[PDB]
Amino acid sequence: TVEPNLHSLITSTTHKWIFVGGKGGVGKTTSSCSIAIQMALSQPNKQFLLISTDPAHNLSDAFGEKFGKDARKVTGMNNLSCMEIDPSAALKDMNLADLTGSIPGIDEALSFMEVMKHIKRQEQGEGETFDTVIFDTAPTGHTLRFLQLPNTLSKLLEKFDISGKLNELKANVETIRQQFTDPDLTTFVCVCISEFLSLYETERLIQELISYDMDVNSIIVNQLLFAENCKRCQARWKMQKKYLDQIDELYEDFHVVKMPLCAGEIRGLNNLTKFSQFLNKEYNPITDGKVIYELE
Amino acid sequence: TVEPNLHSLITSTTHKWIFVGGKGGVGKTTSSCSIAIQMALSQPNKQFLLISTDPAHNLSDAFGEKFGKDARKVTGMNNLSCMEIDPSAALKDGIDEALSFMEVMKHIKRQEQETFDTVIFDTAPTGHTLRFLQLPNTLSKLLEKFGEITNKLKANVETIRQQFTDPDLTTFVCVCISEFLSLYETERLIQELISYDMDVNSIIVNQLLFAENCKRCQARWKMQKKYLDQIDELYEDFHVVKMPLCAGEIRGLNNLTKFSQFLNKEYNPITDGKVIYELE
Amino acid sequence: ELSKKYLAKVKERHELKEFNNSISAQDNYAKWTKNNRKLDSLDKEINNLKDEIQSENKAFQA
Amino acid sequence: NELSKKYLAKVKERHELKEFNNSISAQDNYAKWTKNNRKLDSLDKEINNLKDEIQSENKAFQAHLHK
Ligand SMILES: [Zn+2]
Repeated sequence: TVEPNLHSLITSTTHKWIFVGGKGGVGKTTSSCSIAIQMALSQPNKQFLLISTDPAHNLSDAFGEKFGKDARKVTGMNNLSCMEIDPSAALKDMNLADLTGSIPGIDEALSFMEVMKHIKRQEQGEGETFDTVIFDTAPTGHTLRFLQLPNTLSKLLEKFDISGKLNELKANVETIRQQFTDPDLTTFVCVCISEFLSLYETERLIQELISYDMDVNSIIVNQLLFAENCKRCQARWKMQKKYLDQIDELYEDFHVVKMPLCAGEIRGLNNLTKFSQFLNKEYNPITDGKVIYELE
Repeated sequence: TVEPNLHSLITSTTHKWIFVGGKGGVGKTTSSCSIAIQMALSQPNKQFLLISTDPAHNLSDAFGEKFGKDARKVTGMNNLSCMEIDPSAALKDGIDEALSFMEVMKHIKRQEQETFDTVIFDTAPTGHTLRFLQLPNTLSKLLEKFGEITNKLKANVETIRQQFTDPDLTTFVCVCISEFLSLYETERLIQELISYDMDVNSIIVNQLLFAENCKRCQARWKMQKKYLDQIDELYEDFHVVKMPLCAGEIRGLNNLTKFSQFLNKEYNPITDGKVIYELE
Repeated sequence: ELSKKYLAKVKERHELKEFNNSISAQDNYAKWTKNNRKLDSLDKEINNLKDEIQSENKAFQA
Repeated sequence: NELSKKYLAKVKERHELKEFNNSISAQDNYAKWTKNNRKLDSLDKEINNLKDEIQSENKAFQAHLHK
């Protein structure tokens, strides 16, 4: 059977790349911090990096300290560091928009190659290399489009200063793909809430991911009430569970982990650590309720 | 100077077609019933028809009585009737949508042959009901290309196109809740509608808490208002009407009428709160 | 042979759609979504047979 | 190419807008963000229209060329 938690992931020694994403007020950034905190704690021997391309600068806001292009150890953790970067800025600095955009996946590839440069620059200079990276992906756009590039890139090469850089990109991207398509090296974690639109958007995300040969076995469902353990909340929960029952039927072989709603916003290492444990061991509204209330 | 309610619409004597739609658990069907109830009460002289292509058969569920292909007066109302039809079935009986829609128009005129003054469409939550709306453009282009053959060897639909692009005859009412996805989906709906030259000035925002008048609810409301403030900036010239969340599901004429008044006169969490609680 | 198997999948795809639009994605979301997956699968097949069909034609000139 | 010099000009603008809109949070900025989305669609529409004028212009020249 398939456990409704991330434990196998959280304790995984093979994975070098964990992608976390979802669209909406779904609580993406908090999930990314939880996942990164859990792995870090569970694997003190390995050094982790959490990076966010989200423009809103959510990491600094979540941990309560300032992060940037320069990797910093999050205060209170000796194995976890954070980076917040703007890939569009990184492009604008260096930089035919018609010629680029005309083909799908080129614009994203150039944006991504900038974040890879930043990472290896943080590893070289300091001398501290990261064992596993957690990407908090932008809530909008399609970030992984560059994964189907080589296929559509080598197909447009056969028929057809410029030629070189293109084939070079094809090469780099294929080298990456060899990583991102290995389920033991790389996986994607979807974040949704139980409501129709989020669940639809989440399905399409999964499909797109499968089309890139990206491994996705994991879905985090946030903001669940578990009200039966306020007449308004009670009703809302009745709906959340309506879809919950069907999510479980839709992805059977997925780890679909159910996360409790917390009033107000979760911030700071302490609250995050206390909350992030429900990714490793499934939250139980009966026993764990006290933990949730004390965060308020 | 644009009121956050539907009163102008509800009391409108010009409108023959009101379309209501939105995707999700947004509360579409309840809005459609409210709008229809309000007009009916406010205009006792006119006869109204509320029809739903939603497969779930939500009308019968909302009013608590059985409806079907045959128009029935909703018990308790002498000016309002209901139809629930499946355009697929009728079908078997922009081109795909057009053929589906022409079937509902046939049903309507068949029920009249008592004529209805104004029709309220509860549109399907999925797909696009109005690709037909784009059709009288596309269908008249079928007739422009058709008549092109005659010279070698319509106005009936044209006046329909004119009626659908006439803001005084026809309008669309969007239903959303204040959350990102619903609001995005609602924007795109509006744009698509504008592209058909369909008039949409009206957005109903459902399931609002107004909590400040439960720590969980309080927080949720803080978000709802976050987006609410921006909705107001996004569509200024729209009537964006804010509807209170009601615990449990609203059903039956009574509860519906009591709830539907907040479309005509904006709900006030301060004064109107008692009305909401008594429904729960 | 081939050209018949195409026309039959276009029929199947059609029948599925007509059905999926007879059910509520809200209430039935599990089933509904499964059906959506199948529809995409068929659209991928139909557009595979169109290719095969027009291909063995263009090549038939020999 | 009074026409063509526009196609590149508006393709540049469209590009710059996108780069910007992706520097802002649709969650926090949703009012502005959406406005920008509207403009982007407006430009894409002007882009495809120009693309078609060219196709229509060059087909008109090659007609005069045949005649
Ligand atoms: Zn509550």
